[PDB]
Amino acid sequence: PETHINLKVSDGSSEIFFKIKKTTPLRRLMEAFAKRQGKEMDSLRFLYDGIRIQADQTPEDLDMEDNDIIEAHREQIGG
Amino acid sequence: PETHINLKVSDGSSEIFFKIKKTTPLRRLMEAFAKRQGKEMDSLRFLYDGIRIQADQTPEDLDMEDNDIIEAHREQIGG
Amino acid sequence: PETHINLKVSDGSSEIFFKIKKTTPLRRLMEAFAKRQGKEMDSLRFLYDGIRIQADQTPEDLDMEDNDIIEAHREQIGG
Amino acid sequence: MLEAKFEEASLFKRIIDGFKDCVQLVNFQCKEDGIIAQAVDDSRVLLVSLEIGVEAFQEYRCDHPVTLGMDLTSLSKILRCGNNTDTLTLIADNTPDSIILLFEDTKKDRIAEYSLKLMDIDADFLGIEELQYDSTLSLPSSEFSKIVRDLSQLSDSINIMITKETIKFVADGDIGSGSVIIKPFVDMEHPETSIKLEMDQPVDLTFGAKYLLDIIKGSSLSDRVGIRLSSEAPALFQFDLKSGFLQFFLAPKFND
Amino acid sequence: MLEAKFEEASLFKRIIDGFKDCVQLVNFQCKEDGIIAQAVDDSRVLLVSLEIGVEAFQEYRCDHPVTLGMDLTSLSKILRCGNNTDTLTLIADNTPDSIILLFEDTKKDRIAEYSLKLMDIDADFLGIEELQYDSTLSLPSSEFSKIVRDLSQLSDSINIMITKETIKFVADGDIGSGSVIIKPFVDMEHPETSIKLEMDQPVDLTFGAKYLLDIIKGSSLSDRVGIRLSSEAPALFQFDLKSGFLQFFLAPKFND
Amino acid sequence: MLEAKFEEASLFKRIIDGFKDCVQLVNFQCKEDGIIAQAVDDSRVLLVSLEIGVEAFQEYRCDHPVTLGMDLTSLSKILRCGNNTDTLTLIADNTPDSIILLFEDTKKDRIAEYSLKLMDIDADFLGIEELQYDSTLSLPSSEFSKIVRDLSQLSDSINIMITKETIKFVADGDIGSGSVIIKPFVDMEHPETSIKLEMDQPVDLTFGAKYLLDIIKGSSLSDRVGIRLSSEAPALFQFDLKSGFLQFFLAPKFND
Repeated sequence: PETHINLKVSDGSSEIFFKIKKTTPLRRLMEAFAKRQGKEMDSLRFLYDGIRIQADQTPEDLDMEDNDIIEAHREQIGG
Repeated sequence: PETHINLKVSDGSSEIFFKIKKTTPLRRLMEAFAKRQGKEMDSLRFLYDGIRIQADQTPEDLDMEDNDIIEAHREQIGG
Repeated sequence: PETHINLKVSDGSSEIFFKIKKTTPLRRLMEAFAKRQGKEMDSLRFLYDGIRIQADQTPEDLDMEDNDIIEAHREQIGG
Repeated sequence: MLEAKFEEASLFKRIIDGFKDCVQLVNFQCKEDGIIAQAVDDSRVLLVSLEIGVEAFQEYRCDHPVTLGMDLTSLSKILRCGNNTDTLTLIADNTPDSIILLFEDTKKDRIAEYSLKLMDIDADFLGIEELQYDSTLSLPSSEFSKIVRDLSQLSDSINIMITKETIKFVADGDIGSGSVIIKPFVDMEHPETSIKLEMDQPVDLTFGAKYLLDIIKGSSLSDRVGIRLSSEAPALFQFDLKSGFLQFFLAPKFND
Repeated sequence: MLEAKFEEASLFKRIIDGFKDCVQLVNFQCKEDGIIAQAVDDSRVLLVSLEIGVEAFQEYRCDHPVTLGMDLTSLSKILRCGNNTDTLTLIADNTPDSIILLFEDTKKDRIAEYSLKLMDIDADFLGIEELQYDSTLSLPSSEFSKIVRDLSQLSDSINIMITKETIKFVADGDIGSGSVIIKPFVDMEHPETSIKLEMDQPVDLTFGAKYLLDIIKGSSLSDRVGIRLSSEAPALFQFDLKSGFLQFFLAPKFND
Repeated sequence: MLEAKFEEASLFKRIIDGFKDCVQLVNFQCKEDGIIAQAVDDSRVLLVSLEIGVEAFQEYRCDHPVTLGMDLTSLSKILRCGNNTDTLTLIADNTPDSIILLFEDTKKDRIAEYSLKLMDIDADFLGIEELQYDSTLSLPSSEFSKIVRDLSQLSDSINIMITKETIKFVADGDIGSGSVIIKPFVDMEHPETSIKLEMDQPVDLTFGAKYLLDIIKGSSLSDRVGIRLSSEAPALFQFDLKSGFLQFFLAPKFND
């Protein structure tokens, strides 16, 4: 009954793979990515398969899959 | 939860309004009308909205409404 | 609530009527017929209304009727 | 004077739907012991025979025999006018031009009375004696209906062929062919699904699928169908009612 | 500016289905107290009158009166585009060429927005005052629908005839005739099935069954139908909504 | 020798119904690892591609590859001949003129055997390599079916347009226009209703609604549909089976 999931976070020309438990909020994972880009985590909108996600939620909330991708984008309400 | 109902009894050129409880047999109400006409209550057929009614029944039996009309007609099995 | 059934057993030019209980295996009834023909009961295939029957079964298994017929035929898997 | 009140109003409609696609003008003969009706289709290969005995009625009365000629298209229309909880009574006087169909609710709040003009219909020369048959089967009518509907897609002709323990249905056409083989069996749990076969002589006959497609409409009248086949007479497809039957007699096609 | 959000999205479709088979081009007039619509059919024997009052809406807004000319065939199509749990809002600005129909789910995941081109429709000379009537009945609309569907098979004409305690429906045609007689009654257990009759004058009128066949389509809008008949004006068939009505006014045929 | 016994008899019918309205004559190629089929419609804007892998069968056998040319109209007919609790086996020898379709009940009481004549069908020049796509979405197939049925009433053309978090469907025609906007979301309670979108490049393509109307018939095969769009190749609409898929590749219309 697999407990961990491998996810990728990408912003175009840079990516980072992470392993985390299905039940763990994406917070740390987002902050980690934001750190290595030298950016405010509020500076970034995070998409999963077109869905806008917030640090409060877990892979199982979003019903994520092994090798799923989170895309990180700049700020806009557009956008 | 309204308990009383106002009804009219008519025979063409004369009418009488009455107030009674929904649960009261139309007997007295019919006799009263028949009295002021000087007629036998057996001399008269009593219709409510095309339905032939008998002194035994109550406004709620016939599911009557405030301001409903009872029409009084002469005797026939026709008629 | 009728308990017995009358059945016929035929092989073409000879027949035997039998009465038996609805709940009695057709064994004895088949052996009896086979005896009077001077034949092995294994020498004979027994049909009821096109259905192949075995000595193990009862009129009620086959849901038989008063005056139903069992036909006795020679041996073949055809046939 | 005819007065016939149906046990169940929907029964008559079920009966007429049973054969309105075979023949459209039929004489119903009412007698003191029930109603019978017979008609041959235009090509004269199919005879429909109806018997509704007295026990199908809640109440029955026929003083003198009367003949009611009806267009089954018209009749069918009037029969749609019936609530399922309603009562249907047929009324006609002696030498009528009209049959009255009278639908009634228990309360008698809604009285529907239809009066249908009768027709002059020639019903002559209807010969009917069933020689003994080579074979008799019975099976569920829905099964038979399905077999016919299925095979009729391949061919205008369905062959029925009967042997010691086998009933085979065969249609062969342009796109290909199909055979349905069935075996007599009994299942003592649910006995109404059984297949039973009495074969004195083996038989092999072909029938026009267009006619079979009409005959199977008898399925609304009963669970089972009896099929009687002989190599030298019309085949019998019979649907039983409580107190009567609907029979269809069908000429086999010639073996070219 | 028109903004009308329906209490129940399916209601508008039900309304339009109610009369799209009578008239096909209608002007909907939106005012500060609701929506009304009136149209006469081509032969000018039938007037449809619609009133949807403000209380049919979850939310209603009409700053200045607007006229929305619609082909009910087109409108009907767009109305099929609606999930039952969806919200329907009508939106139009002042002097529009378009009505917007906006379907929305609670989550706002699926937003369907239709924009229908309006039409120039002549709606002139629509006289409407209902003289007092000789008789008023009401009954279940399904009952009435059934009576009309049944009788319309016998004739192009249905006669309604009212007497002291009797409503009689009569169709007489080629194949024969039919009469449905009904009696006013109340059943205090299930009161919605009652038949009630106020007869001041007895009446006897004939109507074209083809029109009645359209009028009965109002049955999807309400349980009961009110029928108002007079010997000297068009008959009224009325279906009530919560906050409004669908009326059909029908010219009687002439007594030849 | 081909022998393929279906896990569920109704599956094959479901598959054929999935695409019989796109193409009518198709070659089914049977190989040792399953069945594939490809066909282009007459206007050559639509390619249907079928793969039924070995795991769809209770029992599978193909000694040497065989080609079964079938009229899907005929095949469809034979497939109606199947009870839901029945077993379906495809049987063909090497270099056949016929495919046998063999329907069987557990009891083996009713054996239906159909034999369909094969056809010579030209299936040449079928190029198939899917460049990477600009965008991939998936959604419930019934939702997509509804969107297409709805919009197809307004226009012969449906535009699909994809942006960062938005899928927009647009039909614009004589009577007016309609847009359905949908948003990717997940609902972790009932996850099968989710909408997921991978957009590398934004895309904007128009398709003939008549073809979409056929493609959506794939909905009987699966809950979800995958749509792959690129600005420079045919679009992919994919329905998955357990062990295979039904693909439809559709040429976008030209931007006039």
